[PDB]
Amino acid sequence: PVLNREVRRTGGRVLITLGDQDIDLSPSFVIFLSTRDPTVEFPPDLCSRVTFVNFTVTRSSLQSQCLNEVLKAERPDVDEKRSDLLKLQGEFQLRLRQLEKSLLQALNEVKGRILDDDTIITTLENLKREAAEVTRKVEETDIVMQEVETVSQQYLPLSTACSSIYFTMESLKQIHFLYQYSLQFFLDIYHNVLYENPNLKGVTDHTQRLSIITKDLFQVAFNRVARGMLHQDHITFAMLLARIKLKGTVGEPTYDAEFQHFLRGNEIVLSAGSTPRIQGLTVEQAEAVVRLSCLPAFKDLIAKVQADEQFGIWLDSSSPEQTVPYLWSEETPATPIGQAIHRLLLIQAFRPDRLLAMAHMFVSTNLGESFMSIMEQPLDLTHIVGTEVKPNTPVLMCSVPGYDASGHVEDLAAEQNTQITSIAIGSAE
Amino acid sequence: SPALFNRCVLNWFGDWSTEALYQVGKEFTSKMDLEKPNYIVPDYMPVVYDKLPQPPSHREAIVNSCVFVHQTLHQANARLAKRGGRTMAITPRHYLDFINHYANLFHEKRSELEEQQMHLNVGLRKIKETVDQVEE
Amino acid sequence: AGDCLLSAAFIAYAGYFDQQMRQNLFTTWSHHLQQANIQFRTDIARTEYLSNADERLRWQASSLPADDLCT
Amino acid sequence: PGRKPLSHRFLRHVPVVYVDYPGPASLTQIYGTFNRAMLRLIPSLRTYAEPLTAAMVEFYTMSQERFTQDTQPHYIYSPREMTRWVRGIFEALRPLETLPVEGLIRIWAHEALRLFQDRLVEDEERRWTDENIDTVALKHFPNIDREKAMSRPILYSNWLSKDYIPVDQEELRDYVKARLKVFYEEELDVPLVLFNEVLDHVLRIDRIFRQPQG
Repeated sequence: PVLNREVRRTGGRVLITLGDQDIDLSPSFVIFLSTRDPTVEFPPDLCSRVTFVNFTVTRSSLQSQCLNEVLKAERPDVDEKRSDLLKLQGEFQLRLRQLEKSLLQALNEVKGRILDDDTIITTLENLKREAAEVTRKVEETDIVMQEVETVSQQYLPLSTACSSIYFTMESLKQIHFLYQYSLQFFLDIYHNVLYENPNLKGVTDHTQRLSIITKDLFQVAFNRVARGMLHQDHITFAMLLARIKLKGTVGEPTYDAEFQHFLRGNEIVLSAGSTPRIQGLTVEQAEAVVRLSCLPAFKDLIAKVQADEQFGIWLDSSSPEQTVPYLWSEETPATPIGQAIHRLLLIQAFRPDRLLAMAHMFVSTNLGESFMSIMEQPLDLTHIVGTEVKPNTPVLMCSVPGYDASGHVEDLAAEQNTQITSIAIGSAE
Repeated sequence: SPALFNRCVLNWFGDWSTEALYQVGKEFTSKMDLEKPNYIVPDYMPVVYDKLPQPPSHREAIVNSCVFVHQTLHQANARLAKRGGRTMAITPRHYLDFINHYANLFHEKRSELEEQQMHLNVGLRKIKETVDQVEE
Repeated sequence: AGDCLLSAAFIAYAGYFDQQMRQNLFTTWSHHLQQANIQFRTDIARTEYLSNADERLRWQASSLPADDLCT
Repeated sequence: PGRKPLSHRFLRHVPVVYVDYPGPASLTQIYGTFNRAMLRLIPSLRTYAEPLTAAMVEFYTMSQERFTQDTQPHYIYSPREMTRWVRGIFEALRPLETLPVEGLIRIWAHEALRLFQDRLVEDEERRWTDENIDTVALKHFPNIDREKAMSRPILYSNWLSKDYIPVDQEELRDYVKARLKVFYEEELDVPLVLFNEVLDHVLRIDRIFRQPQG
C-alpha cells in the first residue's frame, strides 16, 4: 500500500491502510529501499512500484571515471573547458541573472543619481564584460567541443586499458582464493601512477606523458598485484597484461585466431590422418602439428618441417625458444609481436616444456624487457610500508605452509627503529 | 495449477498496446502547452499506425515519441535478455511514471523561464525609468 | 519540450542500466526526436539540467563519488 | 502440480478409476438435457434446443483440440466451461421474454466469446475462434441469416436498459467514460483513461459479476 501511494483521503485528513491498522500519511515521508547484491531478480510486482537506482561499477562507468581523472590531471585546461561547457547551460545563466538582479536592486536604491553614476557605470561595464565572456563562450562552443573530442579520443585507450586491467585483477579470484582485490586498490594504483610518477618529474609533451603513464600503469599494476601473488602465476598475469596492451596498441593485428588457437583451439578434433611425419616427431607432436596447420599461416607446416634438416637438431636443443626457425608462411612481414605469437604457437607444438620460458619471451617482446625483473629482486617492502599503504589498510603476510614471514617485518622494524607488539593468536588471551 | 484455471473464467489482461499507450499519453498531456503552429512535418518516424492526423502536429508527435520511448525500453530489455540477461520488466506503471515526470518537469522549467522573462521585463521598465530620471 | 521529454525518460525509464546502456537509450531517443523534427537542445548533458551547481556541491559534501554515473 | 504420488502400500488396497473428460456423445446428452430444461422458459425456441447443444459441444471439441496446455499453461478446457456457457445463456434468457432465434444465437456467440476467446494470447487464436464460432453457428443453423454474425463487437450490458440487451458500442462507451470520470473523481486519486481494451475488460468483468458462481 505504501509503494502504490494509495490514499483514503477522508474528512480533510490523509489516510492509509496498513494491514488491519489505519494510519495517518504524514507529509514529507520518503522511503529508500536498498540492497547490497548486484544480481537480484525482483518480482514484477515490486519492479513496477520502484525506480531502480543502480550504483554497480561496470566497464563503462570505470572507463568514464578513469577518463575524467586523467583529463583533470594531465590536461587541466581541457578539464576546465569541459567544466565551462557544462556550466554554460544553467550556472552561467544563473550567475548573469543574479548580477542583473544586483544591478536592479542597486539602481532602485540609488534612484539613478547622476552623482552615483560612477558606481553604476563600473557595475554596468562589468556586467557587459560578463555577458561578453558568456557571449564569447557561446560563440566558441563548437571549437571547444571538437578540441575536447580530440583530447578524449587521445586519452580513450588509456581508460580502456585501465578498465580492462581492473576487471582482470578483480576476476583473478578464480585462479586462487587469495587473489581478492578491491576497487580502492586499483584506484590507488591509478593515482600513484598518475601523480607520484618518478618518470614524470620533467616530461612536458602531452603524448610523452600519456605514453609514460600507460607504461608505468602496466608496470605498477603488475608489480603490486604480483607482490602478493604466487610465483607460478606471475607469468599468467604478465600474459594477461600483454594481451590487454596488444588490444590497446595500434598498428597491430588483433591476432584473434592465433590467440584462440593458443588458448582453446589446440583441443580440436583432428586425430584422423595423423601421419608419423619425420622420425623426430612423435604421435603427440604430429597431432599438435596437425592442429597448428589448421591455421592459415601454418597450412604448409608439413612440408616446412619435412624439408628442414636442422629442425631435428632444434627439437633436441636445450632452449628451443631462443632460436625458433622461421616456419610460418606469411605474405607480408609481421611486427615482432606477431613473430613472438607465431613462435609461441610453434613452441606449444614443438617442445611444450619450454612454453613457460617462451611465454616470458613473449612478454619481453610486448611489455618490454625486464617487466618481471622487479619480481626476481628481493622484496624491498620498506618503501611499500612507508608509502603505498594507508594506516587503515592492514599488511597481510601470507606464507606457504611451512614458511615464516615474521622475520622480514622484524628486521625492517629493527632497521626503521620502530617497536612492534608481536602477538601469537593461538591462545584465547 | 490447472485446478485454479478451471472453476474460474480466464481473462487475458494483455499488456497495453501501441494505441493504448498513445491514448494514455494524449489524455495525460492535454493540459501541457505543446501547440507549435510552426511545426515542420518530417518524414518517416512511424510508431503508432493510427496517427490521429495524416500530417502530425506537435502534440501528436510528442505523444508518438513517448510511446516510441516505451517501445525502445521494451526492445532494450529484449536485447539485454538475448545477449546474457539480468533485466527488469517494463510495465505501464513505468509509462505513467514517465508521463508524470514529463508533465512536472515541463511545467517547472516553463514556469522558471516565464518568471525569469517577467523579471527581465520588470528590469527593463525600471531601467527605462532610470533613463528618464537621468535625462531629467 | 523535447529536452524535458528526454530528461523525464532518462530519470524514469533509464534506470538499472549501466552507463553505456543509458547513453545508448539517450542516443536513440535523441535520434528519434531529430527524426520527428522535435526541437530539443542539441548535445544536452542531463547532469546540470536536473541539478544546479549548489545541489551538486551539497551532494559532494554529502560523501558522494564524483563519477558521472553517481551524479 | 502440488500432487504427490500415493504410496504403493496404500495403493494396493484402493482401486483407482480414471474418470476422463466426458465424450462428445455424453456431453451432447447431458447438455441437451440442460438446454431443453432451460429453453422451456421461452417456448418459441424449444425446437432449437437440440441443434444449439450440438453447436456448443462442437465448438468445445474443437476448442479442445486447438489451444493445448503445451502452448499456454492456462489452455485447459473441461465440461465446467460448457456448464458456465449454459448458465450464462440461462442467465441472459431468465428475465427476457419473446426471444426469436436471433437473440438466442447472439447470446450463444457472446458467451462463446467471453468463455473461449478472451482467454487467448495472440490475435491469431482470437481470429480463429471468431471464424470457427460463426462457421459452426451457420453450420447448425442454416436457415438463419448472418445478422447475429457480421456484428463484430457482440456486446451485452444492462446499465442502459432494465435487462441484458444488445447495445451499440458508442453510447455504452460514452456512459462508461462518464462513469469512469465520476469514479476517479470521487473514489480514485489518479486520472483514468478509457481505451478500447479497458471497455472490453470492463464488460467482461461486469458479465462475470452478474452470473452465479462467477
